[PDB]
Amino acid sequence: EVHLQQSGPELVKPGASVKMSCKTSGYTFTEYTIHWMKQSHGKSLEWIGGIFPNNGDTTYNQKFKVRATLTVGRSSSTAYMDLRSLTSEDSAVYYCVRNYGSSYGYFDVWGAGTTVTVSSAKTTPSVYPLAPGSAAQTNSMVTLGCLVKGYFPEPVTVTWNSGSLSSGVHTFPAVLQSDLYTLSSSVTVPSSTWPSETVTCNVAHPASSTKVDKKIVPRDC
Amino acid sequence: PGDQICIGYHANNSTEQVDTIMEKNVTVTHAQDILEKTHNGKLCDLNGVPLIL
Ligand SMILES: *[C@@H]1O[C@H](CO)[C@@H](O[C@@H]2O[C@H](CO)[C@@H](O[C@@H]3O[C@H](CO)[C@@H](O)[C@H](O)[C@@H]3O)[C@H](O)[C@H]2NC(C)=O)[C@H](O)[C@H]1NC(C)=O
Repeated sequence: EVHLQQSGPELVKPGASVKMSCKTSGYTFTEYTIHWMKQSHGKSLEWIGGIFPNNGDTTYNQKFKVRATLTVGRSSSTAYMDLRSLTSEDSAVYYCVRNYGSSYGYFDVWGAGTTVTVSSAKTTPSVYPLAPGSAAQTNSMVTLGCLVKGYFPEPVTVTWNSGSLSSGVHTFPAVLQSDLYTLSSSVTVPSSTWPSETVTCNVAHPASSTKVDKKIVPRDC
Repeated sequence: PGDQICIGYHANNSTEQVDTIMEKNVTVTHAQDILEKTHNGKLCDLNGVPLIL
């Protein structure tokens, strides 16, 4: 396959430097130029640069010439990018992408995306189950929930029953509340299944090495 | 003693040689090579479009 596995989301103090990596696999590293793309959160794609592994020739955008540095580890079958002296500006997502042929080519295989967060803030969640009101029931289907509040930085992963429930589930985007992130999830099961069925909320926050589980217990009344 | 005019033809420091039916290696003042003998030793894209198996 043509998979591009890249580095994990990162946080950098303003003024510091990052080095996200992209590991190539499934094709011949040395036959295609690898490139980097920056996407300002939900806006527009910007081209950073390109590097051809086989001899290490680089091609940069005007904008990034200074702050960026593409490098390649041939034995490693790996492309690296380095961003030096960051600002709020650079807080966005970075894609390691394989472009097909040369100067006049299309980017066919796009990597996952290493997402960089530039803030002086410290690494910080708290999980709360959401059982419905003691005297109210939504008819054929019961909506259940999970609340993640006060954490930094993004992101977090929310699962229901370790992942086996993937149906009625909505995980809403996080929001900024007193300079911390907060989000919520909503699993929807048939009224008969609950409270008989074990509904557990599985939340993970890598940045703090935290993994938490919360079971939805009906309203003790 | 007297004014004169001469008819003559060009010559230069050229070493370029050329061949004919009756003679080989004829140094000549100007010649045009019409045979391309070099390539980039690589497989390349053709006018912005290959499938390499
Ligand atoms: C025009 O003159 C050129 C230069 O003399 C002729 O080319 C030369 O031909 C000689 C043979 O007469 C070549 O010698 C050969 O060299 C190889 C090298 O491995 C070696 O095995 C022997 O010494 C062999 O005789 C010489 O390399 C060659 N020079 C060049 C630069 O190609 C050419 O033959 C002449 N053209 C005509 C129509 O006579």
